Amino acid sequence: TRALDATQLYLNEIGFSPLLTPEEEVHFARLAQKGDPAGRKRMIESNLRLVVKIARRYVNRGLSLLDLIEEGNLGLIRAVEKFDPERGFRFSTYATWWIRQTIERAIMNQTRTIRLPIHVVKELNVYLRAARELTHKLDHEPSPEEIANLLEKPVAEVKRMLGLNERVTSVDVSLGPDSDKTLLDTLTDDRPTDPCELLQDDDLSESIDQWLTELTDKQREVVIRRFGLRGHESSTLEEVGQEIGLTRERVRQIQVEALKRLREILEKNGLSSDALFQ
Amino acid sequence: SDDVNGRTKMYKNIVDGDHRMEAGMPESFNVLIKEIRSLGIDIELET
Amino acid sequence: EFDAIRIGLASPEMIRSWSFGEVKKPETINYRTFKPERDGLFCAKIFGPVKDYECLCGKYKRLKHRGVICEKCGVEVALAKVRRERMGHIELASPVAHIWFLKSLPSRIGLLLDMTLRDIERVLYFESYVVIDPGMTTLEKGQLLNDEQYFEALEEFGDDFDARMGAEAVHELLNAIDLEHEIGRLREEIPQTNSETKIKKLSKRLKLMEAFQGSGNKPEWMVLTVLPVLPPDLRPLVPLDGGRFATSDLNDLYRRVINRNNRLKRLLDLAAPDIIVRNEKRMLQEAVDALLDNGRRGRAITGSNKRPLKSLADMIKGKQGRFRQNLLGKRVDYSGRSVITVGPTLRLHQCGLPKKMALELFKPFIFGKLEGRGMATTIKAAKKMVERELPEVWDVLAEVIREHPVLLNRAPTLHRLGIQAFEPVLIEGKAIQLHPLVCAAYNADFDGDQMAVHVPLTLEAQLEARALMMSTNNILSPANGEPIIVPSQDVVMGLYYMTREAINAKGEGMAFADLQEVDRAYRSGQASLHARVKVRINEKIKGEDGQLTANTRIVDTTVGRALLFQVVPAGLPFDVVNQSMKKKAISKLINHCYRVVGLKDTVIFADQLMYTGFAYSTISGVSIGVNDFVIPDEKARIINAATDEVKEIESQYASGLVTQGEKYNKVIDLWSKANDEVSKAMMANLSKEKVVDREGKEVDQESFNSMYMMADSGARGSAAQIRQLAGMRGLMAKPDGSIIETPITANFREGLNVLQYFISTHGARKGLADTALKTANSGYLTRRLVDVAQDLVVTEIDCGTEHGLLMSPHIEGGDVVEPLGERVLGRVIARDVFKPGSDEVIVPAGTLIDEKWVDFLEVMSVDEVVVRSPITCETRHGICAMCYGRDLARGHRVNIGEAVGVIAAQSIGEPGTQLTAADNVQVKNGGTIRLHNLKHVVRADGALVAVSRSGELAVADDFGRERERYKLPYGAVISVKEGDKVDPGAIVAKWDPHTHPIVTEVDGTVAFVGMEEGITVKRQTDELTGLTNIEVMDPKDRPAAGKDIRPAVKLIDAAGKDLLLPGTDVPAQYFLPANALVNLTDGAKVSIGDVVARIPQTGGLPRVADLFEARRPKEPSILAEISGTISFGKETKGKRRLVITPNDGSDPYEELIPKWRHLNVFEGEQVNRGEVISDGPSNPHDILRLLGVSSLAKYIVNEIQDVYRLQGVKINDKHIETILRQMLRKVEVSESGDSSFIKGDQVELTQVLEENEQLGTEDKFPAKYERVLLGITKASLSTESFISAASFQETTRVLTEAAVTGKRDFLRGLKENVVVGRLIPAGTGLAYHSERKRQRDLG
Ligand SMILES: [Mg+2]
Ligand SMILES: [Zn+2]
Ligand SMILES: [Zn+2]
Repeated sequence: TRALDATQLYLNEIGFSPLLTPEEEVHFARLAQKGDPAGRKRMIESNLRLVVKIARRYVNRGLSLLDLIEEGNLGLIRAVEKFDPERGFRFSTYATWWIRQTIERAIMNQTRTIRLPIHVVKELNVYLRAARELTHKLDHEPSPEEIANLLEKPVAEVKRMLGLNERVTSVDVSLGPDSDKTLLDTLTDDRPTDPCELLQDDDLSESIDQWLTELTDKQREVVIRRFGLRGHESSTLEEVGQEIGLTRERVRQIQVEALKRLREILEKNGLSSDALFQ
Repeated sequence: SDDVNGRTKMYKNIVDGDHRMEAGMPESFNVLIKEIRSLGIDIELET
Repeated sequence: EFDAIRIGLASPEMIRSWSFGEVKKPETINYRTFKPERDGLFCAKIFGPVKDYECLCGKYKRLKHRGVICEKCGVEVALAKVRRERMGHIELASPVAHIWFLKSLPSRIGLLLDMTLRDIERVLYFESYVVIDPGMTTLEKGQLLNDEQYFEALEEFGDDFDARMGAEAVHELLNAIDLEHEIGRLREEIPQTNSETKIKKLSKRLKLMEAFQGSGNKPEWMVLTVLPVLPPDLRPLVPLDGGRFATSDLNDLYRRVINRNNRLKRLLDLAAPDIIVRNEKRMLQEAVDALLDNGRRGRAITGSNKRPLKSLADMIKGKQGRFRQNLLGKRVDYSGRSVITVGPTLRLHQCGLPKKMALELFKPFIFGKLEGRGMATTIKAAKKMVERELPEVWDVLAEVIREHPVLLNRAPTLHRLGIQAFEPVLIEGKAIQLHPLVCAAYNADFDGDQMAVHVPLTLEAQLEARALMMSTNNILSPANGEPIIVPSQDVVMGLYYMTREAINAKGEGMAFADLQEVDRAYRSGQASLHARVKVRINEKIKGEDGQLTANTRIVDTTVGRALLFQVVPAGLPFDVVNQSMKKKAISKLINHCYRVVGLKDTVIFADQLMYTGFAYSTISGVSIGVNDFVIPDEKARIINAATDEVKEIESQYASGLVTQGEKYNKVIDLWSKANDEVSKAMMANLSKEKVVDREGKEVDQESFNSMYMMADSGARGSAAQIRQLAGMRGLMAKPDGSIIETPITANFREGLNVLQYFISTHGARKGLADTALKTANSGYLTRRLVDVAQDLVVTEIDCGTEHGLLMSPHIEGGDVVEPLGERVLGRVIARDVFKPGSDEVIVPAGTLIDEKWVDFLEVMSVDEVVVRSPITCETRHGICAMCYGRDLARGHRVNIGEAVGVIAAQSIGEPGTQLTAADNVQVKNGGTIRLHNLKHVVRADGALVAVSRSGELAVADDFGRERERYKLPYGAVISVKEGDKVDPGAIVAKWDPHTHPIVTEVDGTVAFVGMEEGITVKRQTDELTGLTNIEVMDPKDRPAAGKDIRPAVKLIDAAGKDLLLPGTDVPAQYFLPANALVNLTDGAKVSIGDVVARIPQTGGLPRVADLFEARRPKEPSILAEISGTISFGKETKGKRRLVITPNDGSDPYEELIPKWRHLNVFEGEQVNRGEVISDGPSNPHDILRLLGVSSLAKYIVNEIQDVYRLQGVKINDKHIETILRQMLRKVEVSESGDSSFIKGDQVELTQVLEENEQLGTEDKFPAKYERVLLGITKASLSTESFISAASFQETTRVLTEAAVTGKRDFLRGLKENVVVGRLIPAGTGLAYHSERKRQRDLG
């Protein structure tokens, strides 16, 4: 029975690598520029001992140990493909900027559950660093209006920027010493979920269309044209009057007459609109 | 309890006056089907 | 509808059919706007729209088009419920291995690939290589490779060497498995190896390799490439107060895989080296491993926290503790709880209900009545009428409360009587007005208890709640025949004072015309409540069916007894009310009234008896005071006398002539003996605490004290609680296990001291610690019996066989405990019972026994009858209605469809919370001597010595079997002869309990052969020639030469010829055991019956739960394997060898007996298979194998019920034997031909195959079976269903076995339809499942 691990197996695989001297990397980088299959394999495998120390520097972050080392390897493959041997730059110094660039991109795009754009995530990096120094400088809690005066920013701008970091927490994790019920059984819906509320909207819809068919004949088609209660589309006064009535004031005179008639029906029926709207 | 269409259709039967007692389907078992099929194990109804 | 829920493998071609889109982007919602994005975990194109009938961009939002796809955004308009049905899929670039088939206890991949457990993870982690399809090479697919082994083998062979590593190697081995040809290699190498360890691993491989062929599941489907995702509504994203969201932990696991799956496709499109590819493939394996389960080896930690994330498989385990949501507590509507309140003005079928609760429970019923009447037009206007509290809403409310049985239940439900239906009555207040008599069934007192309510909506539920759940129907307890609706302490107090006898009273000696004159003379103030008068009544007897005769009898009873007869109906005589009407005397009257009259006249009689019990209890102002606790004047004489006797023991201990262990037992019994004298002097003074006079000087009668009436009537308390108030409390024992020597002389009236009260806190605090723990142990016992007895619903009316065990009353001790009228009450007769005469039959057909046939058996002297029990039935998957008894809530027989398996498990677990020398024998009742199964030799002097230990000396009465029955040990002296006259108090047997005698065969001389002077025998004497015998040596203290030597005293004649015993060829020679002494020397004539040598020699819940588990005890009892002569083998091997030499056929093997425990077996004695050899408890497994199947049911009933008998609870035997049927269901096999050698198959599967092979091609294919005993926890694991097995067992253990097998399981049973949600076949649901099965491929 041998030890089974993930981070331990990768550390032993990179240990069996040859040393990279300065007199040999100049020839390997020269052959990789022309294009060869053996040039990309020997150059990428010799620099595997460098990304392990750079990815381990960003400890206690959103990404794990294997997530930082694997993401840093993509920057090394792109560095050896865009290196300029004629410029005289060091092969190890040119790949350091590409290894550090790919690490910072994965933190601002894979740590939070909501992906933020790049042009707005850089503004929150300087706000967290400014709040860290001001935390120990004042020996108090970091106030939202205190950072606005130090950084010369309005109060309405700092309130939205500092409030963008929601720091969402889990739901299945229950609070308290005893885990008797999680947060899934304490939430409710915003729409109508009760059987009584779903029946009032259905019974009222079947009565509104029924009251219009029994109210009148000529006045029923005018209210249905203004408001699409029978499935028709809503139209304006000028659009509805252009095909019926041939006027803009004839369609409004019948509307007020039919409105006063339906007002008396709901009063004698028992709807009690004076008590509902109050 | 544990229904969507059964509770709404039963409330109309009480107001109408006749208890039809629709069958419906419990919501405690419909969630278990979606959680089992997402684990790589198949489940179906032969009927 | 649907049926036959099956489980199979998720094929990669089938997963694509369930999904509707491919999830590629990990982001879900935009930062600025709160809208999902395409190809996300919450996308609208893949799963569905967010709102009702609206797309994402808002182009199509009308309610006309039901199904349409927008041209701007590819989303189909639908409702909000479609988002819970549609799922997605993630197409991985590289395959990943499933973890459910790797880290489980049975390695489904290890035995299929012929690899080890640690080898599966060694290849998947890219550590070691493996070659596939080697062909004609030195290595094969079973061998492994390494870093240096793979490089050397490539340059050696070069060709025909295909090696892979990772998830592709296991997928390549599972593809070309060739299960059609691989089964031939297992069926040919199975009988070749005779090793038990090699045939066990090969039998498990054939059991699983054949499941993939019949079910159609390919072994390559265990590994997966594309995996489905959960619907987004099960992991919702709901905002909170302040713009903060709430993300589920299951979404984090899905986002981690997509972040690594996209990197794998990008890295493989640039010709990356093989070193960096293995690093990404190992991360994808851990990502999928952490998505299914979590906490075992991965233990992924989330951000800003330390608890591990709950995955999909962890969500099922975390769902109410590895259970389903249907099996746990479910929130239901139309309910409500409040404080209960007693109401004496309510009927037995109705209860009380507040007005404010009835408006909220019956809210949907008011809206339907207002619209049909015409007061409310729409449903919105009716809502404002019930919330305004108008004067017309109360008149329409009472219209639906008249006939609407509502349900009532308490928090703890331990029996079926906990949920009863009542008729609600609109009362004013905020409490539930409950009936006083029904409180005995709920077992609830009025101290702040809450009872929930339930309102059935469907009229189908209102009919089954009135005919079954009504309080008038369940008047009899389901445990025994005693009614559960009995007058309580308050009702029995008013009835006991009404029926009382007095010497002198006002109005004594007069006469009355009828019962109408007694009530008028009493209420007028001229007659006492209890006075000796004479009245003439017109009573009617219902002895004839359909005829009610009328008779006039002039009886002389009290005044109160004549008033109680008015409540009694005209179906009972006047003798039933002539007693004192105690609690136990009135529980038998209701049981007799319901049996001879009916149910309609019994409910009205139970209500009028409660009305006359409360009215007469208020007239007699009984009250307890300081003068009622009559302290006996002779109590100080016993305490002062015992105080002088204990000082004498302490005066002796100061010198030292008595040890500490002797004085402790000699003083703890003095206070126990003195406690009886105090209680005897108190009961003699409390009962005669009345002095009256009637034309005389002095006359004594029963006392009218308030404390005596509350103790003799059995209302509250017993005789053990009155001793703590009048006399001393006794010896308060410490909770450590020892009893405290210093007693408490003071009582509750005189006041306790400071040190005397501190001792009382020890037993009082230990009693409360066991009360809270009694609810967890009794609740756990009833939770295991219902899980094994859940599929035992009655389905057949009668089998047609005659197989039952004998029923005999308890003849133990001096008198009988339970007569035959109670054990055969309500049971059918198996065979035709015969008269004890020459040849006469009583029951010509053997029908059921009602209350009339019980007294009929008392006329004759019948004592042994056979009944059909459910433990010896013949049906398949059920229990016949004729084989079951009739002890139910009703008086008739059982019904077809009643779940008798659940009502039998609740009757045992309900009273669980109430649970925790002989040298000469004599007789009590004079009678004849009836011997059975015993053989002895009569001596010429008059004695009788029996050499058998199975002799039972039973006393017979003048008409048959008496109430006395004893057992005769081996080597006992019985001076009385068999078949003699009666003798009261005489001695019939005498033996030594310590010294074990050795029986002799015949008379003559004796010659000791095989005795070693120094190793085997050592002549030792005592002081002044105290003991001069032939003492043998010990087995361990012997030398090396006499280690295996064993002496044997041969019995021969005095003339010199060898003597032998008849029956056997070898003579009966007595052996010489260790620490034995020969009374007679060698060469002397010894008579028969003389001792050859001298060989000297917890209750409650832990006892009942241990017998149902059938666990092997620490010290079992070793029984004989077959009858025959017993002898000793070789004792030099460290253990004793016991061999049996029968007369018909001997056995080559011999059982080994250990030397740790004693052995009461004697050499040369005819042993049998019935009695035991070693002392101590007997294991239940040895009774079923050696004694029989009918004897095991008798031993369990006589042992489990004995624990309940010490407390006083009455449980019928039909419920104990019902659980025994399920434990004896599975049987073993000892002959091959159809299955393996050792397999546990049910008796229903073996009977359908044994009777089928008799009519076919080959009749010898059938094999025999043997019954085996299983515990209540082991028999519950044989459930064919997976939804009923995943409740108590592990979820990942049942689903994994059901997947690789592909067993299509049906919904038959009771526990299956609860999780699914269909009707239950038990009860009224039997007609639904019968019509469903009839119209299914049958016509
Ligand atoms: Mg209580
Ligand atoms: Zn759209
Ligand atoms: Zn049967």
